[PDB]
Amino acid sequence: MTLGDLWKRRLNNCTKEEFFAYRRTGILETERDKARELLRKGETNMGLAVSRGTAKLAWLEERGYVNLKGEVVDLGCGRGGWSYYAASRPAVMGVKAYTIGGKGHEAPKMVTSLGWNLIKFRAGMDVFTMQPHRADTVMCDIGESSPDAAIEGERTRKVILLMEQWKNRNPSASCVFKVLAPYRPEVIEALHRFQLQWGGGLVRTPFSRNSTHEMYYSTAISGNIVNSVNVQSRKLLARFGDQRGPIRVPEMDLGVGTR
Ligand SMILES: Nc1nc2c(ncn2[C@@H]2O[C@H](COP(=O)(O)OP(=O)(O)OP(=O)(O)O)[C@@H](O)[C@H]2O)c(=O)[nH]1
Ligand SMILES: C[S@@+](CC[C@H](N)C(=O)[O-])C[C@H]1O[C@@H](n2cnc3c(N)ncnc32)[C@H](O)[C@@H]1O
Ligand SMILES: [Mn+2]
Repeated sequence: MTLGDLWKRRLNNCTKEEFFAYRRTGILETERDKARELLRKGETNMGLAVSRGTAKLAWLEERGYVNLKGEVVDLGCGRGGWSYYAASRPAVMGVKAYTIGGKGHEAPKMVTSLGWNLIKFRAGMDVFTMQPHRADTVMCDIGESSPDAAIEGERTRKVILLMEQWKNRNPSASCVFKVLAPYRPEVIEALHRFQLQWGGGLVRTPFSRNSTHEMYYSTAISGNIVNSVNVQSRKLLARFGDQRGPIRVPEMDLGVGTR
């Protein structure tokens, strides 16, 4: 059992009040009041983030932790927050975005955020059924939380394997992907082998709730994986009992227009 495995167990043994107190204490949270209102009105002419995923990728890019460039693929794009962010970036030439949900909350949201015209959204697609094609940047934000740590670990290994397949197709592609359960030994071993073939490292974004151990792997950074993970498991464990609330910050506005 790792530090992260104990974090999972303490999280599962929270009452409902304790869970809600814990999940957002000390994290950054974008104020989505205007974004949510426009989305629920059906306004399409807006650059505000279509999801909270947009600020996570923005944070990684503004820190210099990812290279978003060329032909971009978004594997598991959901509402499209990463797709829209990427399509707004200068070095990005096009985005092919794929997601399984065909309608509802997790289908792509269609807005005029800057560079929207460079995005091709393919809903109803399972990316594990897809043969990799050419890409300069591969992004993947897939990994569904589960109370079972072993299930989180396997979901994470499936994403690492998918990234290996796209990297075999595109050996010099920049990669950025969610690592849902980096605390599992089987994930660390798969991720260390990825790191030893392709380079890269693991980071925690400050917008991630404490109710998930997710970290983001990028080929553009470096650092010891086990040390990065241990630091974050310790922090997640420390935050149990922490009573500071979330820290509200402005939501991303990428502006509107074609590129
Ligand atoms: N103790 C406790 N743990 C929970 C509860 N709900 C979820 N969890 C745990 O916390 C994890 C996070 O699940 P999520 O629902 O994705 O967390 P969230 O921060 O609420 O985000 P949303 O799903 O968007 O609402 C789950 O895998 C469980 O391990 C709960 O009601 N009580
Ligand atoms: C965490 S969301 C990504 C959000 C996105 N980065 C954003 O900023 O809005 C991950 C998405 O992947 C989708 N997904 C999970 N498994 C998938 C699969 N096998 N194929 C395609 N999409 C998948 C889920 O429906 C979910 O909408
Ligand atoms: Mn929940």
